[PDB]
Amino acid sequence: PRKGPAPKRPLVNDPVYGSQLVTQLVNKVLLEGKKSLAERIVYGALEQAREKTGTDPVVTLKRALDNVKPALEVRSRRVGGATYQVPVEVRPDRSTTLALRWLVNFSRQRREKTMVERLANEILDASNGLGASVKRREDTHKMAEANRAFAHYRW
Amino acid sequence: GQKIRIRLKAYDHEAIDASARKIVETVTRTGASVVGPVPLPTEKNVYCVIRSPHKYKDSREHFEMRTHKRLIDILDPTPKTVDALMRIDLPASVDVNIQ
Amino acid sequence: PIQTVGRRKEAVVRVRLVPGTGQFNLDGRTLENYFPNKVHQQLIKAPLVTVDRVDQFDIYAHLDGGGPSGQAGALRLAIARALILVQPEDRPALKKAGFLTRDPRAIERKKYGLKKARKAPQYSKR
Amino acid sequence: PRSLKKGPFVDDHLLKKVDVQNEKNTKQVIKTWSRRSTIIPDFIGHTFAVHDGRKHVPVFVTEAMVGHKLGEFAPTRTFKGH
Amino acid sequence: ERPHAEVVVKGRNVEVPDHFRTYVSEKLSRLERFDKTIYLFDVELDHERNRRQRKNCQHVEITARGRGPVVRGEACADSFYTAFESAVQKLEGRLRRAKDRRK
Amino acid sequence: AKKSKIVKNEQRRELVQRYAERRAELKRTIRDPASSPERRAAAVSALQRLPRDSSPVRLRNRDVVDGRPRGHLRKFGLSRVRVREMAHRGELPGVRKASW
Amino acid sequence: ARLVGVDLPRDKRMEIALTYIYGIGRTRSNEILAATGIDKNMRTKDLTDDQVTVLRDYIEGNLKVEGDLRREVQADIRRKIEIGCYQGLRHRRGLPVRGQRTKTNARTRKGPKRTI
RNA sequence: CUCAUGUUGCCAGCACGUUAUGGUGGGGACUCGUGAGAGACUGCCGGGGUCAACUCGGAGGAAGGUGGGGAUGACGUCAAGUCAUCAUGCCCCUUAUGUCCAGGGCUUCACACAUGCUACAAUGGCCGGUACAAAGGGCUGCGAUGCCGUGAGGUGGAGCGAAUCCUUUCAAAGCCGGUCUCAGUUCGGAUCGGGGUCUGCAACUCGACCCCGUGAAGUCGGAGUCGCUAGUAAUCGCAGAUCAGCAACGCU
Repeated sequence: PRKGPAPKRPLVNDPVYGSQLVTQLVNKVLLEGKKSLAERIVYGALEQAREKTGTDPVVTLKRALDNVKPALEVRSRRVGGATYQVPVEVRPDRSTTLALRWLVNFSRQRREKTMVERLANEILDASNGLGASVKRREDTHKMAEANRAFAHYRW
Repeated sequence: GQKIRIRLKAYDHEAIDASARKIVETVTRTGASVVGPVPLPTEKNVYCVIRSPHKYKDSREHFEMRTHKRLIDILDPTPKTVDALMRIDLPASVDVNIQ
Repeated sequence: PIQTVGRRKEAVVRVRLVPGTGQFNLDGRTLENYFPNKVHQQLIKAPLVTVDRVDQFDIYAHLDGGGPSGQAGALRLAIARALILVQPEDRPALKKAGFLTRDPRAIERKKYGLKKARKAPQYSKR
Repeated sequence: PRSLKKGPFVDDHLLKKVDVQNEKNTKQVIKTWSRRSTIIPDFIGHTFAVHDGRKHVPVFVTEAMVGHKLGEFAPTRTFKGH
Repeated sequence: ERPHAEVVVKGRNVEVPDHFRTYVSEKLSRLERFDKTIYLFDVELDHERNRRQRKNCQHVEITARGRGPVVRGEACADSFYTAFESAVQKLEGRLRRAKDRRK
Repeated sequence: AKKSKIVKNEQRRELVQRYAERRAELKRTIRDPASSPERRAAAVSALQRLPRDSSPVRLRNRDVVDGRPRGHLRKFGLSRVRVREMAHRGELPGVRKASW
Repeated sequence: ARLVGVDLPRDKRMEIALTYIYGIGRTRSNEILAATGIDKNMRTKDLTDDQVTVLRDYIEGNLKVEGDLRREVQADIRRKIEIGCYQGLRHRRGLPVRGQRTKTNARTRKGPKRTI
């Protein structure tokens, strides 16, 4: 990208509801091009959410996104014998990307015999304020609090 | 009625179309029923090769011997026309199956 | 008669678009018989969705070539072009979302020295 | 494995020589060049030897050596270790 | 990782009395002494066998692993000793470069 | 490759053209059915009396111009090197560099 | 429960439960099940002494077992190693015997990957 | 995209077979296979811009700012590689370093290096049921249906120099129903002991393949590194030059 960026892709919408955050999620769990498989996994987990909290699953998903979606994060740079971390504001695109990435990949290493359960109950956890996703988000904010001192480079 | 079918084979498209027009002409010379060279497929015998001796298997090249094919169905095979079309002259590049 | 075409990466479909209901018939079956894939159904529906005429225009298809998603894109394409034959006036509001273009993105030639299209062999330095 | 519709591979040289031998009724050490010949129980009397690329090896015969080739009883490669 | 220095000895066609091995293993421990980031050392003996040599009878290439960059040293001489010691010096040049470019 | 080796493959083709015509064929024909005299044929042991060269496994598609016993294309009937060279000189019908 | 020589598990469909005996695999297990006529959607906890006994009679009549099989292999190998076959010599060495790769791989017979 | 072009392939409009079905006449209408030409040329908009290029957002379009990928290696270096594809200057063999012969090897292994795949599982293992791609190969050969074999396999040959015929009217992921219910495990398949098939005169070093029993290491990987910017990567399978049959999981 020494010449300039390319436009970001014309994303699809959710076929059923109309929130493309859903297709963002299914594309980020998509694994070996099995989109309809990941999609029925998705619908099943979302229906678990609906039948387990009486709400529309997309709203509680937004809830969990609001919990774990950061604003400030890290950016490293090797400088002067001790490579420094630097605080950076993080725009909405990368924010959402990173939040969903944490959420998926920490649903992966759970212990529920099945992904439909690991995923869904992890969503419940991040929603109502308990999950390992929230844990790692707090870890990152604490790291930014740590390396506040080095913002002044302004990079 | 009756038919006689020609299946023309060649490698030059210019020349297969040339002899197609010529044969259709000579079929028309008797007022005999003529149809035309229907646009039917062509084989493609392809052969990859390596260029250099003794090594450099990553550098390669391709070659493609096509096979131009044309069907010509002559109706009204008046036996005068049949024995006339048995005796058309052509150059070497084309060959013909008369069946 | 009304007849238009749809082609997406070797996935050809012919179409009969009639002013009846939205009856779908696709080679001796329907959209709920074939296509257990809801994103594909969204693709198949998006032109009638656009014109808000869902269940205003019967469609009859003959599928051949390609796989389900290629056939799906070709289907929605042909349905939109048939809607243009029904009336072109809606066309320049369909380019506003561009549900009309042929997908100019086909599979690539496989190259020599390599493992497929662009995946190179591991440049090993031992 | 040798197919059964074809039967065995008992080759002419030693097959005919051992015909001659059992019709002499006498048994002695007898050399042959064929690793590829299959074994019959009619070889438990004679002693056969085969070449292995360097020289010849003799071998005495047993009941349960049937259905096999003679090369299975010649050492073709020597590896004593490093 | 001191006997972990993966010596690789090689010669395509040269008469090899067993002292080339001695010379080379010792001239490799020579530089093991002062660089601890090393896994493999390939060591090669090659010869042009041309009438009227152009003062290049024996030839040597050496190549060594490292954590990231690798090390590369080529030399050419009339016999074993000038070429081995020359390549050793060129290795030291590459290695001194790399260890000055470490901190 | 070598004159002697091309000569020997040529000899072997002559042998095969002679004897696999019918002599090394009838035994196969009679010994494929399970009505065969195998139980007392000695036709297997008789095919051991024919020369080993009777069998075609000893043949090899060598080029006509060089004798390269490898890299041989039956359609052109040639070593890949000579194939390259001919198509380079433009000396084969309708053959060219293509893409797709 | 107890059988000809292996302690059966509990929560194993019969086709899989019999597979823990040496001379029994999945194909022979299901073949025996088809011969007996019992539903292969069952558990070992719910099995009957009658059925077990007749099964036991059947297999000891028509199928060699653990001990006879180990005995058989021992006999085969002492036989082909006393007549000095090439298989026998490779078994003496401990190297792959069926005409396989030997130089690099076959650690399954060469032991662990012990460095030299 | 306009016109033609009608079978060995489509088959909408029509009439006829009905167990397998475009299967047959009938329409070249849509597809279409094969060829010719228009279409992108910053073509025109208006604000920027030595007013020049160079751009910025537009219309229209199937594509729009070198549509995409291909073919294509400026002069030369690395005395790059091949005197064993081939050609050849010089030196040598000649009673032999030539040459005809069967056997053996190039597959030896206490190890090292490199390339890849098959795995460490529930997105997964197993049976059964349902639909579709592109694509090529073929004659002293590709081989269909029937039946028999567990299954590789089989007498036999219909039809085929082949848009037909062998190529199931061409597939695997996937979908529907149910079980397995997270563990050295219905994961994984090594490895061996035996029962066997085909071709080849000949399956021991040494061939591929089915079946029985076999059930090992492996519980996500170290310092660093490798490849990838779109129909790409990651995954499923197909087809084939060479080839009698094979290590082909390579290569295309």
